[PDB]
Amino acid sequence: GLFGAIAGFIEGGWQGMVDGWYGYHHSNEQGSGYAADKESTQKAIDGVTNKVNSIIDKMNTQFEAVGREFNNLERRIENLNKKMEDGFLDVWTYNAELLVLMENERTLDFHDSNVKNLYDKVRLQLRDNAKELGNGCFEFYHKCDNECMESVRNGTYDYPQYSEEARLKREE
Amino acid sequence: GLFGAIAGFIEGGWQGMVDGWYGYHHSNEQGSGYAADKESTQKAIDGVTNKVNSIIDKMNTQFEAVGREFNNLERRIENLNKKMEDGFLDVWTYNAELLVLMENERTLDFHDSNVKNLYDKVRLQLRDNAKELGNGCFEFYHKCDNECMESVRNGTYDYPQYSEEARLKREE
Amino acid sequence: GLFGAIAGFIEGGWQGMVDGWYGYHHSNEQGSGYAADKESTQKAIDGVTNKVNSIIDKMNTQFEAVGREFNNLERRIENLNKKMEDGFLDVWTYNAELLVLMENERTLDFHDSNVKNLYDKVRLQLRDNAKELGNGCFEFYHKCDNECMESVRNGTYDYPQYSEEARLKR
Amino acid sequence: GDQICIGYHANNSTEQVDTIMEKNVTVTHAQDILEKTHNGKLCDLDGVKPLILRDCSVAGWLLGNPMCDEFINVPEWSYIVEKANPANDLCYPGNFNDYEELKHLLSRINHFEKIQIIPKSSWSDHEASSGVSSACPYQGTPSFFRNVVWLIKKNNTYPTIKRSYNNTNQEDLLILWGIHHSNDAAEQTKLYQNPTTYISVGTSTLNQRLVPKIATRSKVNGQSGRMDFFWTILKPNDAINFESNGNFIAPEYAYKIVKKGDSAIIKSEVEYGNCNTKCQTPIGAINSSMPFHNIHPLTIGECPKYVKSNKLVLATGLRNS
Amino acid sequence: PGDQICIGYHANNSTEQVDTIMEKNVTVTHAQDILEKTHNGKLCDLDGVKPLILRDCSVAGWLLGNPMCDEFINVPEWSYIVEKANPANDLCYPGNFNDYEELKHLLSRINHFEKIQIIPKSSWSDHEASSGVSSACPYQGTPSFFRNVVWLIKKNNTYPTIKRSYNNTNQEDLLILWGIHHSNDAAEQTKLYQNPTTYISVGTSTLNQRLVPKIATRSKVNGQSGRMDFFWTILKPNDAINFESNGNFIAPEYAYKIVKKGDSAIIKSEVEYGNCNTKCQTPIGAINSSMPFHNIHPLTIGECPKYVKSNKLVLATGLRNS
Amino acid sequence: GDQICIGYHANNSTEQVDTIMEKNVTVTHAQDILEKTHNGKLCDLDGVKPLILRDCSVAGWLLGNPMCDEFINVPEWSYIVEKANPANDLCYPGNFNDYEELKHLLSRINHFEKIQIIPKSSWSDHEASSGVSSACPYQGTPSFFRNVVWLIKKNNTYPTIKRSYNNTNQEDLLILWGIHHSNDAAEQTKLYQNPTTYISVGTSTLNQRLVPKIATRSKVNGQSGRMDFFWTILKPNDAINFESNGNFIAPEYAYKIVKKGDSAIIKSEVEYGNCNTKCQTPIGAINSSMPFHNIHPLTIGECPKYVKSNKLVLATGLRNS
Ligand SMILES: *[C@@H]1O[C@H](CO)[C@@H](O[C@@H]2O[C@H](CO)[C@@H](O)[C@H](O)[C@H]2NC(C)=O)[C@H](O)[C@H]1NC(C)=O
Ligand SMILES: *[C@@H]1O[C@H](CO)[C@@H](O[C@@H]2O[C@H](CO)[C@@H](O)[C@H](O)[C@H]2NC(C)=O)[C@H](O)[C@H]1NC(C)=O
Ligand SMILES: *[C@@H]1O[C@H](CO)[C@@H](O)[C@H](O)[C@H]1NC(C)=O
Ligand SMILES: *[C@@H]1O[C@H](CO)[C@@H](O)[C@H](O)[C@H]1NC(C)=O
Ligand SMILES: *[C@@H]1O[C@H](CO)[C@@H](O)[C@H](O)[C@H]1NC(C)=O
Ligand SMILES: *[C@@H]1O[C@H](CO)[C@@H](O)[C@H](O)[C@H]1NC(C)=O
Repeated sequence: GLFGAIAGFIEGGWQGMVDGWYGYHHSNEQGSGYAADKESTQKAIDGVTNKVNSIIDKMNTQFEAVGREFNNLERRIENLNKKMEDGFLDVWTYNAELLVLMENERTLDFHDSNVKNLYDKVRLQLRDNAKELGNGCFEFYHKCDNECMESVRNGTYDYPQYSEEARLKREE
Repeated sequence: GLFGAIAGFIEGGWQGMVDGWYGYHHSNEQGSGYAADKESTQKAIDGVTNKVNSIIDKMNTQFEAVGREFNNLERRIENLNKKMEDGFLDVWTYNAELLVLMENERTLDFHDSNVKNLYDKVRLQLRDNAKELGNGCFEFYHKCDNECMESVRNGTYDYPQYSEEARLKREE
Repeated sequence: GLFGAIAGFIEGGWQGMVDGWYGYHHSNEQGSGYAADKESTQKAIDGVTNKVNSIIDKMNTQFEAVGREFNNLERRIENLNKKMEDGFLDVWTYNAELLVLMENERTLDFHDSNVKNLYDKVRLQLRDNAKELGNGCFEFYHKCDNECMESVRNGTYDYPQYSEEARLKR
Repeated sequence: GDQICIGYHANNSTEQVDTIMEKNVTVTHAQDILEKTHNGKLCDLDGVKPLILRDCSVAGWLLGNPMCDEFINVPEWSYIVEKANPANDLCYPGNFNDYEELKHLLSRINHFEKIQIIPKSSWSDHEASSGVSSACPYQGTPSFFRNVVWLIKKNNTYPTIKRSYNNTNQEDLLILWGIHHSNDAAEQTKLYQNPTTYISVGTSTLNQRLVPKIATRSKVNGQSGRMDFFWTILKPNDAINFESNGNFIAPEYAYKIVKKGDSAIIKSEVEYGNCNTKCQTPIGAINSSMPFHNIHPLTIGECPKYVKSNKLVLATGLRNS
Repeated sequence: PGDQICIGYHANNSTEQVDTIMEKNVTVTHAQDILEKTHNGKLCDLDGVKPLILRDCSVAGWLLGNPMCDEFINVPEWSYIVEKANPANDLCYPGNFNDYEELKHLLSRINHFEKIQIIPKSSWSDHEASSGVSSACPYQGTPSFFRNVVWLIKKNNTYPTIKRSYNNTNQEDLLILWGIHHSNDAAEQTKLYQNPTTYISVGTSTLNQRLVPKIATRSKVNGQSGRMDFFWTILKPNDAINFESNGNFIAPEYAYKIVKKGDSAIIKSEVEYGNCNTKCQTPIGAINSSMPFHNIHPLTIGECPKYVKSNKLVLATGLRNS
Repeated sequence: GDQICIGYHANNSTEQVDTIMEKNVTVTHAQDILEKTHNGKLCDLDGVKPLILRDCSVAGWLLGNPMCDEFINVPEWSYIVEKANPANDLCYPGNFNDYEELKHLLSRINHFEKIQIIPKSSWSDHEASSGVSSACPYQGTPSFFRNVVWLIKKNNTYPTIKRSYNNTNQEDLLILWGIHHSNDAAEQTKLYQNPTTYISVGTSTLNQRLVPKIATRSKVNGQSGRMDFFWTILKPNDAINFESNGNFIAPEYAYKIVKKGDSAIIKSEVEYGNCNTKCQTPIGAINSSMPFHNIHPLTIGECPKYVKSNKLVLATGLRNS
């Protein structure tokens, strides 16, 4: 959508992931398996939970209609009562409906932004050390073990350590 | 703008572009011109129509403003009736205006994001075979003849095809 | 942060910078310190302000409540008149509270984007001439004195010059 | 080096829009959604012509003021037009009781059939004519509301009146009557014999007693006497029972409510248009397809939605240079 | 040439769609429905408190004691009141209930009455207390009358002037009802009361009423062409009410103690009881829900989801899967 | 090697904003737009002092309840202040008719000017100074409303009053009057002689007829007797016409309506503060350039807009570390 990640450079999602909303999938010699981003699947569930809770609270004080009766010589005021209560019911229906439409869109793009930002989080961590295929993936110039792939996620990453078999592997 | 493409890195728009909303400009020997992006323009006239239709749909219910008459000793209720209708016209006038005002800013940012997803798309396709001017432009490290230009615009661009030739100018 | 500049790719802000909202921190041959993008910040101060004025200006027309009295056999219309004044009070409170919330987010992301749209503007000028440290910084492959640095900020950094100094490390 | 650039559209447009953050932004494409235009004329509504009361009020009309003869029998209408201040309303000063509450009843009614529930002729112990006042001139000659009779003693005697009318019709039925307020004992004696007087009216719903207020008041249209008129809706198969011994202003004609449905009463000085429209406004009609309008708040028929702004333009295109 | 890492997102088998401004029907991973669309078409206790279901009586018919409502002569604390659109038992005898909607409105503010006897039917020594009844108000076939008010008649061809006071020596407010009888002609006036010129005055620190029968000829209704007009007052604790009349008086016998004020409601419903229980009620049925919104009906009583005019209202909680 | 970093501001701010997705975002700069502050005094409004009714109700003031005499010849006011339940309302119990309507007329009036219209001494065949009661004591001594006169029979007779007054001023004219209901036929005779009385008032507009209601009522202010006052607005060049043969509470002083404009009756227990203000609310005045306030829904003057919220700050600068 707006941040070109979900269904952007990345054309689809992964049926195979189920531990969380966003994450990484690794395909190395020492194994293969999926893994979820605890630190960023959490940030988003929290944010989206505030959305849902702030929308309900914002609405919990809308008009509350009340029955009122009038006699056949108060038809003017009965019609005034009527057009009033409908009018508010409409003002609050328009409110609810559109608040939902608006925040739905923002919620999607919020997921877009979250995915792209994750890609950049890693992309900056490796630089030249890995190649950008262009469809959501990083092709390691070297060989990364399972304690190294979980280091790109761990938060920091041994580039000075790994820089060595990277230039070496680059020339050819 | 807000994704820094329209009137951002790409200084201005092309008077010369008339077959769409966003497009490419190329220049090589056979020569140069404009070919508007097919799919990403359609994606916009599809998803902006809907926006303009969504606003006319979320607005068909409004306040039925009726005249009511009151006599000389009913000044209180009459004044309540006037205040009620003023109040309702005011609320819906706000609603209509703010909705427009917020979806205008949204729309603008939507075009601005559609361009930064086009540019980004080419950038990831081209890799190092080309130089990023930062103008919204790429100068090729090889020879791109038209079947090559339609290759960039197609999303069919073969990287290894011109890869060897590319790296020579990068060095010298 | 929606655009990721703040505060994802830059961990924290700058207690040290005062001249504006967004700027640069540079350590070089003569030392280190902060200078500010006087004109970038200014576009935001321009925009944020107009936005405030507009938000205020959508409310200058609102609902004004009135003291109306009723007697002991007019309890129905007294009731009606109460539910209608409360009715509008709730509606405009909803509108102001919600608008302030909605745009507060747009204003926070606004600053986020602004920053990213600056880091992009520097990355685009330097290119092969420096490392992307990845924390908001750049390690220069070459040596950079002030007209050189004050030039990346000017918006004009004559890249073709320093190109050879960088070729040497790689 | 060969080049490829990504860029966007720009054109000859000067259409503007606004933002919460920036005003008057020139854009390449826009859609104006606000209709700001109307003919300056009142017109038919779905091929049904309005009732245009000229200078009559509705009381003027339903009571039958002698200047209101234009509207003695009226065809089906879509809506009604009044001036803010019709000169022909009550030809003889007094009150129309529950007047606004009736006007409103009348705005759900598209047609009346006028009928004679009690013929003038049939007053035989009382004097039905004269009957008239200079406050109510017809062709310059003293007259009185047509749909109603100002009854007067005959041969110096006013025998108690007892009438009935029983509604043997399909439809509901609007009935008007009234009471004369004299100015002193003499006038009370000259017109009806009896010094102490009442009028009692009765239906299944109604049960009223009216006693004349014989006082002196200041002159209005030359008269300082008063007439208080009253109405009801007589259902099918109820009957209205009259009884009075003076000061009784009797119904002659009544109205069958024959077509109910959406109608309206609007104040406007604007001439008839001689056109047709689906949407109408006190200041002229609206033929639009826009979503919004800012013509007037009071509108009749299927219309754009009203809004108070002068400018409502939606951005459909990107920033322009 | 492998050893590659990838960044990506969740997907599942979900058809749950949401709408947005620029797009409709967008299947997403997870969503949260927020609209209650569903009700049990039955009226219930709220909560553990049964409503007052007037069946076919109106509120008028109930307070006056229309003989066909004896069912409600003694009645416990209620949560809300349920009246049909058109109760067939209102006033057995034709006429008027003065200030009826103002009284109806007081009721919505009241949870419990306590009928008491303020002027015993047996305290009318020099008038005829037990002979006023109508074939318009029938109980068990036999002619009867409203049970809370007494239609006094002349006793042995004489109707002396009445002067009864009653002192509210209770702690609570009293709803007091009384009436006037409009007869059809002098003859009938003569039959029921001797006196031809008649009045009714009622006093209280607040009330200052004078009523004179309009002896006149009216269309028959329920067989009766005469009329009764009723009137009511709240008599405060320590206040006192004085009646005075020489005929046409429909005296109080039973008046009601307002023992409990709360949030109630008269609602119009054709739907009937269900021995169930809820904490939110609607004219067309009840609501057990956790939603924040509902589209059942605009009128509710009790803790309720707020009302909206929408068929569909769902929050996109996940991302746009495929 | 040499380095350059891009970054952003962070100060010593402690200010919080809110968003749909997060509460309490501490922020670099934030403008507060909600006023939460009032000097809890009632003030002048743009240089005009309000009318502090102290313990008098509107009714006790216009009728002139003896205990209210501080309001005899009141100067221009900007708005009017009543307590919730004033003690001095009607000294002699009864009703004030169309009370709530009249008050509404006052929210549009800034100044009256009392003018004697029927002078006390002009009553020559009736008793002018005998109408006093302990229900309205003045300085201990039994007294009465100072703007109306309680007429008593003279020499055991009550000849039919006929007095007319014509409005020869430029201004609308507020006129009040009353009727007294006796307790029993005895009292009726003692006060007024005539067993059956009436008051009729007329104008071009008004056609009223009051008749006393005799009855037994609980004592209020040690009086079982009740008084119903009535009012009308007499337009210029029209005339009021009074007739009565008993129970009449005649007018003496009446109110020239000399200044119209925005005004208001507010109920407030708060005392004056000898201060000025552009904006005034029942719990206190507001001096504030904020767009919005928190204070009270009812305000008068040039004021911010009311909103129920307890916090309304707009984010201005960036998220803060
Ligand atoms: C009130 O008194 C005034 C004057 O005392 C009366 O006005 C006169 O009316 C006639 C026209 O009807 C003319 O002689 C003048 O136009 C009036 N007077 C002045 C001074 O211009 C008026 O008629 C009286 N109104 C009533 C109801 O008595
Ligand atoms: C009804 O009766 C009560 C007492 O039985 C009256 O009570 C008056 O005032 C106080 C109230 O606490 C009593 O102590 C007094 O003894 C009572 N006054 C008199 C004169 O008896 C009450 O006023 C009576 N109702 C009316 C309308 O008088
Ligand atoms: C926008 O344009 C209108 C139309 O001429 C102009 O009058 C107004 O001042 C402009 N608003 C601003 C902020 O420039
Ligand atoms: C949404 O889906 C439904 C099928 O349940 C269909 O009725 C509707 O037309 C769709 N909406 C749009 C805008 O096409
Ligand atoms: C009205 O007339 C018809 C027969 O003429 C009948 O249904 C009904 O009995 C009559 N009712 C009255 C009140 O006269
Ligand atoms: C925001 O912070 C304040 C503490 O001053 C507190 O009153 C409020 O409950 C907080 N809200 C949330 C959602 O944490």
